[PDB]
Parts: sequence; C-alpha cells; structure tokens
Amino acid sequence: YLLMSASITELLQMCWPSLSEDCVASHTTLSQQLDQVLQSLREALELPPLSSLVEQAAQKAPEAEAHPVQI
Amino acid sequence: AWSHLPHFSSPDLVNKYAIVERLNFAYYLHNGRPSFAFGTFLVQELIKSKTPKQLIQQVGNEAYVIGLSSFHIPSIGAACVCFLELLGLDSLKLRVD
Repeated sequence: YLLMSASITELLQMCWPSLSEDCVASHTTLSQQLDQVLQSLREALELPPLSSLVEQAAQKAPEAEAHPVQI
Repeated sequence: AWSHLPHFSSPDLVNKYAIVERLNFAYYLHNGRPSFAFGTFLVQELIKSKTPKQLIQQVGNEAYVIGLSSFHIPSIGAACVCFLELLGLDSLKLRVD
C-alpha cells in the first residue's frame, strides 16, 4: 500500500495510528482531501459590509445555491 | 573443613553457588531476531507461563524497557516494534517514545 500510494525499518517506525489493513490509506486520503479542500477554501474566502451583502442578495436563487464558499 | 579435594566445582561448594541461567529472550531481541525471538520465547515460556496474563504483562514491560533503551539505534527499535506486535498489545507507546 505504501508503494502503491507512492506510485521495513523504512516503515515499522513511522507513526500512523495502527498498522491495520485500511488505516494507512484511509488517513492518507483523509489528509489529502482536507488539504485539497482547505487550500481552495482559503483561496475563495480570501476574495461595505451591508452593501456587499445587499448586492450578494440581489442575484438569482440557482446562482446563489452555487456559492463557492457554500460549495 | 574441605575434606574432599575440591576444585572449580566442589560439590558442597557447588551447591553453595549453583547459579544457572537460560538464554533469555533478550538474546534475540538485543541482537534483533524477531520471529525467532517470539517463537523461542513461546517455546520456553508460553507453556511455562502458568500466569499467561501476568506473564504477558511482565514480558510487555520488559519489551518497553528494552525498546526505550535504544532510541538512536534503528535496528533495536524495529525489533521492539515487531516483538510488541507479535506479543498482542498496543503499538503506539513504543512508537510514540
């Protein structure tokens, strides 16, 4: 699994939770997903107060349903 | 009174100082003989473990001590991990250390 994801004493001293069958790739996928999300998160959220909210409230409902932040 | 001509093994003295030892698992672990380590440990002790829970806990304590002894060296650490896994206990205390 380590080799495939990349695609002994090398491993048996790392610090994933347990050496069970799934947990390794499970954590790898979880961490990668959280990072790939939060990166685009900060990217979007980095983009008048009342005025801005008023304008954002003047669009079409289907458009508002696809708010990238909400997305 | 040493009546008998004694030597390096005077019978009464030999009893007075008969102190024998068996090849304890530290031999394999300290060398690093994992599967043989567990297997010989079982051969000597598993049957001999009249208190399997108590003996298992004691062996675990020994394993933790041994592992902590050798932080820098890689081979000792790997052996510690394998022996803990073959023991049947948690594999996070030694790794955390």
